[PDB]
Amino acid sequence: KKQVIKVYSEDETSRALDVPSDITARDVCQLLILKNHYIDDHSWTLFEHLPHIGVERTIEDHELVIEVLSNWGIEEENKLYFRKNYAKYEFFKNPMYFFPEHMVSFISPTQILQMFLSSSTYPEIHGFLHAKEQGKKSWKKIYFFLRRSGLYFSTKGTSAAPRHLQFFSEFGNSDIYVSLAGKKKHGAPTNYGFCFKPNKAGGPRDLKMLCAEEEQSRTCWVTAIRLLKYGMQLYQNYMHPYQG
Amino acid sequence: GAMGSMTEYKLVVVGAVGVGKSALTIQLIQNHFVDEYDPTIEDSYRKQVVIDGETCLLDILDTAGQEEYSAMRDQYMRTGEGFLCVFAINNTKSFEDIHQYREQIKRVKDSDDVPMVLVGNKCDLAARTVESRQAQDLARSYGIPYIETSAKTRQGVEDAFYTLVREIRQH
Ligand SMILES: Nc1nc2c(ncn2[C@@H]2O[C@H](COP(=O)(O)OP(=O)(O)OP(=O)(O)O)[C@@H](O)[C@H]2O)c(=O)[nH]1
Repeated sequence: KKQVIKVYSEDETSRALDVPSDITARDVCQLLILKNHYIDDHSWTLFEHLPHIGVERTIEDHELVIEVLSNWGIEEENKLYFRKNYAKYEFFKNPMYFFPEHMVSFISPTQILQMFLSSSTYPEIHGFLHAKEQGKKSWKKIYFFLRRSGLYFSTKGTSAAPRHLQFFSEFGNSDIYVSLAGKKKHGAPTNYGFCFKPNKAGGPRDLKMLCAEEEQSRTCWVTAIRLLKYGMQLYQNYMHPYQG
Repeated sequence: GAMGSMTEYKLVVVGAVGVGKSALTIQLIQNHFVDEYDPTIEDSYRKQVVIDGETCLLDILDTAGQEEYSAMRDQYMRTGEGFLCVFAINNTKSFEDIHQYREQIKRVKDSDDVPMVLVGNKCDLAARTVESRQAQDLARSYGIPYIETSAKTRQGVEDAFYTLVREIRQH
């Protein structure tokens, strides 16, 4: 059970690795730290990079890299990259003030931490975002709610009443990506885009595209979405950098 | 600002296990010698150099000697423009393997005129099992140059790679 994979650097050079099919992102990073004579920072990261749509995401430590590769279309020319990422576990280091005052609800550090990582309750994340309404090239500014069951927007201002809520996306079977330095100008209001791509083991894998007002607003959203999707596992990854 | 023209060259370093393919490549790119042995599957390298008054980007593919990975050979041979054919001068087995590489390239690319340099590496050693003249012949036989190198000493590293580029350019 082995697969040869290619991992790229920023300079667009690459190294091939023949790895067992059950290998994690953590284990590939550690392999590459050793082979390249680097020093383990804990910031080394494998990224899933989708060049045709201009987005990338951090591959979480525990994910199986071959399962990530399996969800690729064969004409897509997707790539794995290896570089440092300092923001990855920023919420875990400085939790109590990570999220802005108005954006969350359910102040102590491990209070907020425990509320975000529970498998029962999720907090609520709410704020404006720009969304590309489906099939159309235009974008609208709308109020959104992130909850345990997923992401919703209000058809009427900021109103959280069930009457006004519209389901936008699940994250059980979607992955979260952040846009690189590519053309926003497929309509987008800013360069701070992010998007959800369904697993191929769903139905049609249409991109749900979003866009924040500010970089920092995106980071909070993507972080909230990550914590909701992976929950306690994210924290375990961070708290056990070597797992063994 | 200003537009800047640049030509790229796709070089591929081929040869049996442990002949010094990576040590030579790393010496070229990174100006230092790797004493340890680190099995290669397929590693890619980039270097901007000026050759004969022209600005070039060398994309260098450092490949596997391991037969376990021979299925990958066909892709890098179609894609490659120039091939550095390396054997070690203290290893006769390696010298016989390079015949097969030359032939696989000849066939995959479908041409008798593929840019190539035969490289006799590890020239810094006392225990020669392949004589210079022996390889001088096989080179003449192919019509390609022969350059002896040492990754350990840096002897003929730049020579070998820049010659291949010149072979590419003249073809
Ligand atoms: N004395 C001497 N040793 C060398 C020279 N070049 C490489 N070596 C040594 O031989 C061993 C193998 O060299 P590599 O470059 O790793 O061999 P390779 O041909 O790339 O092997 P694969 O990647 O498996 O194809 C290493 O220990 C090197 O230090 C040289 O010019 N002189």
